[PDB]
Amino acid sequence: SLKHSVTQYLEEIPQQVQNRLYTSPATCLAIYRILPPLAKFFIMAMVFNENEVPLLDLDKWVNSNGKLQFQNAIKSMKSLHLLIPNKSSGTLMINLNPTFKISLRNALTGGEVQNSFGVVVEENVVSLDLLDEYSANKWETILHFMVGTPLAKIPSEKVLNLLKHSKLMEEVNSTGEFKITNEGFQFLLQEINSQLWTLLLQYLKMIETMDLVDVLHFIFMLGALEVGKAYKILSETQRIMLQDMRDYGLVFQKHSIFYPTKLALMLTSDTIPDGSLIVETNFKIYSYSNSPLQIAVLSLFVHLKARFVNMVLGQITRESIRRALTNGITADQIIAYLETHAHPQMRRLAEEKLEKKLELDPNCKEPLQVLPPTVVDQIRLWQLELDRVITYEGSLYSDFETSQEYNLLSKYAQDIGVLLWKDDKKKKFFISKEGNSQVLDFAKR
Amino acid sequence: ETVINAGLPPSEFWSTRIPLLRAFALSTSQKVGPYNVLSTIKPVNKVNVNLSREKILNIFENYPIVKKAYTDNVPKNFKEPEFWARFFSSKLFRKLRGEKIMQNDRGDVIIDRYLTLDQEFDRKDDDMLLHPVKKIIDLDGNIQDDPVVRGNRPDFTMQPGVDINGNSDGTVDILKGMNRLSEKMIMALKNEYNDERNELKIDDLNESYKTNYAIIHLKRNAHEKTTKVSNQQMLQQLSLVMDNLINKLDLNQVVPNNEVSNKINKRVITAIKINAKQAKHNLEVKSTLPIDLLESCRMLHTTCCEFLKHFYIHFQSGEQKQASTVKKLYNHLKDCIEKLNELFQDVLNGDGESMSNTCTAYLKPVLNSITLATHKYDEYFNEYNN
Amino acid sequence: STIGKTALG
Amino acid sequence: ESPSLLTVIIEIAPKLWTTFDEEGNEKGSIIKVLEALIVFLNAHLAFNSANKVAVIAAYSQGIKYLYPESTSDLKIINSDMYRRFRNVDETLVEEIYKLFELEKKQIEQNSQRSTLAGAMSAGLTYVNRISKESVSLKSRLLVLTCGSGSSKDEIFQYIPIMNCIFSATKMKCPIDVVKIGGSKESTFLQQTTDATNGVYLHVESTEGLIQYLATAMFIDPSLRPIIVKPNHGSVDFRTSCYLTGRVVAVGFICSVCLCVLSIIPPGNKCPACDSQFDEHVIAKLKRKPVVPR
Amino acid sequence: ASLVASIVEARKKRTAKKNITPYQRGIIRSLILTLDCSEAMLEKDLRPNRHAMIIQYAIDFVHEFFDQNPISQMGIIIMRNGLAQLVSQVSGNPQDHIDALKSIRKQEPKGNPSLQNALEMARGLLLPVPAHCTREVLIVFGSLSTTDPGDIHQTIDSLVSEKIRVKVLGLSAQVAICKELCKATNYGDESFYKILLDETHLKELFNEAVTPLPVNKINKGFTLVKMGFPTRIFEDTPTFCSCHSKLVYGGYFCPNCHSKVCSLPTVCPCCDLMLILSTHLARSYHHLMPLKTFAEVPTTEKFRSEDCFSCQSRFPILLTSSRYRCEDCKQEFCVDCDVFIHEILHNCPGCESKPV
Amino acid sequence: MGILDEVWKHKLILVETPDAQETSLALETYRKACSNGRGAILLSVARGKVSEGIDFDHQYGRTVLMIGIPFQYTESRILKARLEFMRENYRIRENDFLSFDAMRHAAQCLGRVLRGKDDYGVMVLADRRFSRKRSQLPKWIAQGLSDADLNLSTDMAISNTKQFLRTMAQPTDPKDQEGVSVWSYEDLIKHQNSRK
Ligand SMILES: [Zn+2]
Ligand SMILES: [Zn+2]
Ligand SMILES: [Zn+2]
Ligand SMILES: [Zn+2]
Ligand SMILES: [Zn+2]
Repeated sequence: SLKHSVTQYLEEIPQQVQNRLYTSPATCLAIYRILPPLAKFFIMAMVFNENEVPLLDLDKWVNSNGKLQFQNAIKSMKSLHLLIPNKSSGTLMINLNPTFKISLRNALTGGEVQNSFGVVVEENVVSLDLLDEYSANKWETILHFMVGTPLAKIPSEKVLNLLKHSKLMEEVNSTGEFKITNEGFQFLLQEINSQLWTLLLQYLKMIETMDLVDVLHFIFMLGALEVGKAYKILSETQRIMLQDMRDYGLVFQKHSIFYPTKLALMLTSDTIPDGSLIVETNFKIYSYSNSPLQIAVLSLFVHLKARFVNMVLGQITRESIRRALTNGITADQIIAYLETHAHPQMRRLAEEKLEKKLELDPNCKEPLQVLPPTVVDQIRLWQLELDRVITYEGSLYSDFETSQEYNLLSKYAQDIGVLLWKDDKKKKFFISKEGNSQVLDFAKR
Repeated sequence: ETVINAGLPPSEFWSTRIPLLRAFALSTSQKVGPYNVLSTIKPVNKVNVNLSREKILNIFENYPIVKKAYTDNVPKNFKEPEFWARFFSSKLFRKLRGEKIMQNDRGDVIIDRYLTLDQEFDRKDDDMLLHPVKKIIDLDGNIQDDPVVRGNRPDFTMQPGVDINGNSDGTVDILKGMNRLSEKMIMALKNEYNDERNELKIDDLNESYKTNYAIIHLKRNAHEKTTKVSNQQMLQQLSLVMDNLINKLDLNQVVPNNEVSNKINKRVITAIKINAKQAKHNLEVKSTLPIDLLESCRMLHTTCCEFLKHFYIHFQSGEQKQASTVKKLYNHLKDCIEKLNELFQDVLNGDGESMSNTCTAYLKPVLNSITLATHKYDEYFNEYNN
Repeated sequence: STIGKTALG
Repeated sequence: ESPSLLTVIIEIAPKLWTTFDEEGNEKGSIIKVLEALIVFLNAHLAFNSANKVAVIAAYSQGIKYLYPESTSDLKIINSDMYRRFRNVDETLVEEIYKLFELEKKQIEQNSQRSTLAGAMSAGLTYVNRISKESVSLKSRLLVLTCGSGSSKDEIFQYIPIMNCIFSATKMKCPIDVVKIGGSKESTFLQQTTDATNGVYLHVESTEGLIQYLATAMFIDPSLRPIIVKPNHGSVDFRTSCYLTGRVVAVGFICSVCLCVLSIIPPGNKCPACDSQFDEHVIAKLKRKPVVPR
Repeated sequence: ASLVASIVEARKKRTAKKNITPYQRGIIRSLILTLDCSEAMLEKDLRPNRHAMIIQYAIDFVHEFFDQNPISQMGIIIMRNGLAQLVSQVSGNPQDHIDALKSIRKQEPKGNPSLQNALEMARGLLLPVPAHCTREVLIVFGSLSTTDPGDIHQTIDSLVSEKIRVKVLGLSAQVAICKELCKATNYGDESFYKILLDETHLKELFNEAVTPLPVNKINKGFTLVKMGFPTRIFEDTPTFCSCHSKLVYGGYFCPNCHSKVCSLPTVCPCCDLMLILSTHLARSYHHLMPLKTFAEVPTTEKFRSEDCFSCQSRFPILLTSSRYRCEDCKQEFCVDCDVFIHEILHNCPGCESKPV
Repeated sequence: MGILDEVWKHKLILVETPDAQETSLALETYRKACSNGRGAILLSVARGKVSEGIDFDHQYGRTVLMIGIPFQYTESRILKARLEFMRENYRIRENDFLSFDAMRHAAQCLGRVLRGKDDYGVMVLADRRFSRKRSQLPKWIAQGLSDADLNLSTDMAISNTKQFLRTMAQPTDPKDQEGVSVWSYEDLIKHQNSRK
């Protein structure tokens, strides 16, 4: 999703801002890697040629089969203003952005880069001992607060405010606490790379007047830096934002010099299993997860009963699923988490059942199911219980002198999509509270 | 197409299709092996038993007596279906399949009359089967090796069962039937269509079989395809590149100039356009010609290729006597050239030259091949003959 | 698994 | 949308490059190709972070690996260069620096045959280990050769190169060839490119080689089917006769050792397998066409 | 102890591979594949049933057989209902044979097998084949008894007269007639009758038959075969094909009669000279001159280098050095290269690098 | 019962008969069917004439089925008189001799399967009473008999037979029998020197 979500954010950026962004070669290289593979082919060809190339020739470059990919590639390039079209003498010529072209060329070859990539100090630090531990602790702490489980350490105020403003992990002052919404659980399910960009993108939106271009340049530059190998401390806005990243764990400072963190390398791009669990027809759960986070996240919708060093065992109960649904989690997410973390034994047994079913009747094909059907059905049914009775807020209109007026009002309410119930025999109809003002205004006129 | 209007000899047509003809012949000239047909029939009060034409033929082949009974009664005594009902309800059927002959049952009045003939046939068959046996496995000599031995007679357990009256029980009769049936099957296999010494020798103690595969060592010395600087210069060049690399390497200079870059791009695009012109057209492919005309073109091409194949076969046969046949093939080949030209003229006046170009292109390669064959034949004929 | 289908009756 | 390994086989023989430099106005043109290659590798590395790079050199006395440096430092590139590209570039420049020194030491030694075939075989083996180690990377092969220098013989180079085609086809690994020489095209390398869905290119002048590599050679295996090969030449898939040494359209092969022969060999014996041939069969082949008397 | 166990196990396995000599093998061959489709195939010894596994592996054998040997032709026969039924004419097109096997999938085996009927049909099929071609029959027998209409011993003598070699892959147990047929037709060799012992062994037996068989010294078949190499022709307008009389955009022009053929390698439909490309001949060269097997270096002796010559993979330090050197060039190689350099790649990288 | 009908599908059925020549013809047909691949089954008597001399080796004998212990007719005056005389004179128990007589005739039939060492065949002793008479078999037959195979059922024997026949058809490594099961001239000389 990063290959698309990050692209969408860049497209929304104004053209003038995008042109400024292309100044730094490091950002250009990152923006080069996010484009579709076919876009990479065309862009690289145009980097080393300082001349206009007609669009027809680029079309000829592609085969008949891959016409659809070409259409997507050109649209993506045009969206980001990478390709500037020019119409003259009845010819449609396309050229690369001079700022992007020069910066990208400088990155590939040896040339002035205005120290965009930073400067090496030749002071390496063991990663498996300190940087990795520091990165895990910071990510472990922030995630623990998100899940809601108690933890003595508290995330910094700046990150706490961002989460409060952020849609995920909604906080209610009246309740006096912070709770996980549907988006919050989705964030937990998403991998580390998706989670990191999820927070980073929100921070970029929140920041107003720290220049946006400066922040984006540092973030893209951060990916270029490799684990360890501190670099000398760069705009003033970058320095303060660097401190913010340090609170997030993306960067480690000894107090002078900042060591890039492993998460920074993961930020560049992608790259029995831990966290897997077994679900029985008896509704028991046994998770082979020793990580403290895995136990906490499971406890959100599972009634934990005991734990060993090797694994944690619990059971799904009406209380556990009811609690999760009340928080805001959907039953679809609950099954998704259980299935993705299925134990290999469950997968092997499910495959055997599928093979036997196919042998009995290969004509009919059904999807492979890892979890037992009964457990999934019970969880879905429990969700249906919450929506057993539906309540709407609105007003009821009746006692109409003429049937024509009632019909016109009912038709108008339905058109604007605010009619909840109607009955011609009684000449009554109930509308939603949101549309009450609109209906009243229409009645007056 | 190739023998009615073309006039090619019918015999010549099958010359190049021998393998197909042989396969078709063998699809009906092979028969299944002998087997105990009657033992497969199970009656399964009313009982339904099924028969098949192949089953009927097998019964006749294995048991001539049934065939002799059948042939007489085919139209004369009664219709065929009634025969099988009588036969399966008769004692002859029981005897043939080796079932013990129980006390006289209903059987069949007519079929039972052939029991004496069947017994006579069995005796004749037994006499035919009887023949001298290899002395290694002969058992008659073993019992007769001491003709004067008159030891104690063996108990009844070592003799065929007998009834109270002393008559034979009848089990030996069915046992002999099994032997006769097996011998009949094995002997029928051997149709018109020192040895013991080798078997007795123990093979495991003989010398192990040794492979005699050939070995070849090919010479890797082949002729080169057929339609220098001094050492000091190499050292100077090596030093120059060595000095240049160490001194300084500028990757920025790698960028080309404006004019040279345009020339390089133009050449690449030009080649791509030529290649792209081929890759767009690299179930039958759609044809612009009408279906009726296309089918006619297919017929003309198919017959033209057949003529060329036969002509080359005779031309390359390397036999002088083939000259007489070659002449006719050559004359037929020449006529096809006129037909191709005639068809083009018909298309010219039929389609108004609109489809003539398409039709000519479709049949161009075959026409080129045919004219080449005539030129090759004519050139060889001219010089060699006179 | 039949959950969303109309209840029998 | 997956990583693609790129293996470069570059033939650096002083005899070949010296002849090319002497024939052309430019001197020391090898530097131009070398520097252009470094940019090409950087371009490949910029296409995707996951993918790797490998360079193999075929010098006079054997073959060496320019990259990666064997497990068993001069400054030549700009220090500010991106570290990912700098690591590959620095090691490659150091290895070629050492390799040229070894060639200078071995200049007195004389090599009567090329070693391009060995490098191609080595490159395929490197591709195999990468696929085995990771389970999931596409592979590609690029060959740089010089044809300006005269070649004493090339028939010995047919079987080894031809075998590589089958090996490359089994892994579905395209092999591309870029030639810098006087002759427009070869016969073995061109067959290799077209037999495995690869790009063949010939350039008269070293200058501007980056444009050629970036436009034509820069076709990753991920999008091979949708791109059109710029190659314009057509291979014949023919081989020269054993005795005459000329390309044969219609010829004879002995069933024993499978060697081509334009005409019946003298003595009714194969030059290769030293096996006699029945007089009757050869007489049948020699039969003149049947003609009316 | 596991690591040393693997080495000694490899050495024992490598012992069978130590002996290799360039035996002369017939590159051009004609193989008639006979498959048993009888009641014995309904047994569930090979899951799901013998018929399914044999047919499936036959498809793989067809693909492998035509990839290693491009010039060879093949035919398919099946024993069913006590008769030999032809399912594909002897030809050189792998697609036709693959399609024929695919159709046989649904057919339910029944009846008894008949070796004589299959052999007589195979004998007829191998008659039109040219003399230089080496006749070959590969029977996949699954039953234990054979019902023939005649004396099968006569057919065995006839096969020897026609120089036909029969390879039998039994499924259950040895059979007296099958052993005699293989031994008599293979110049007394008893190693051409093999009975598998599990599902895995079947694939190895099928793959072994792909390679050409050696010929005996006494047998003589030396001869020349006329052939030509056509040139691929690109045309804007499609033209009729002489082979199938169908519209195809491209094809190969014959160098004798200029007739176009859709695909290669096949006998020209007009001048009946086998058209082939240089690559088809190349694929079979490695059989003529196989690469000599590598011998593991002793641990005591020194090593040439710390990394593999070809793939540059460090040899693990480990008991016994895991280094294999080629005799001709004396350059060490790793285990991965040793298998690769003798299965897929057919030329030692060091040997080509060595300058003569 | 129709059991022979199912047998006819797989093998020709030959039966020994009192006539000597007819039995010889049956043997000729039985041998021919075995050699040509048709397959045949020979029904004979353990104490009959076929057991005394006719060797059923290699393809001829691949399985031998002993339908019961070939006991002598106990209620025979000659046998009873001989047993009494033997007991009084040579001190041999009546039961011991009867088992001795039965086992010798079963052993001889079993031993006709093998001609050499490469030959293989499966011997079946189908009877309840054979279980406790293993020690009375010839030493070489007993050595090949296993404790597990001492009391078997039809299903177990068939499964055991299928595995055995499949294994025995595989090629045997020459090194396994190079100098243990068979001796060359060099091996024989080496063994002779070792004894001295
Ligand atoms: Zn030869
Ligand atoms: Zn065709
Ligand atoms: Zn032709
Ligand atoms: Zn290696
Ligand atoms: Zn070597």
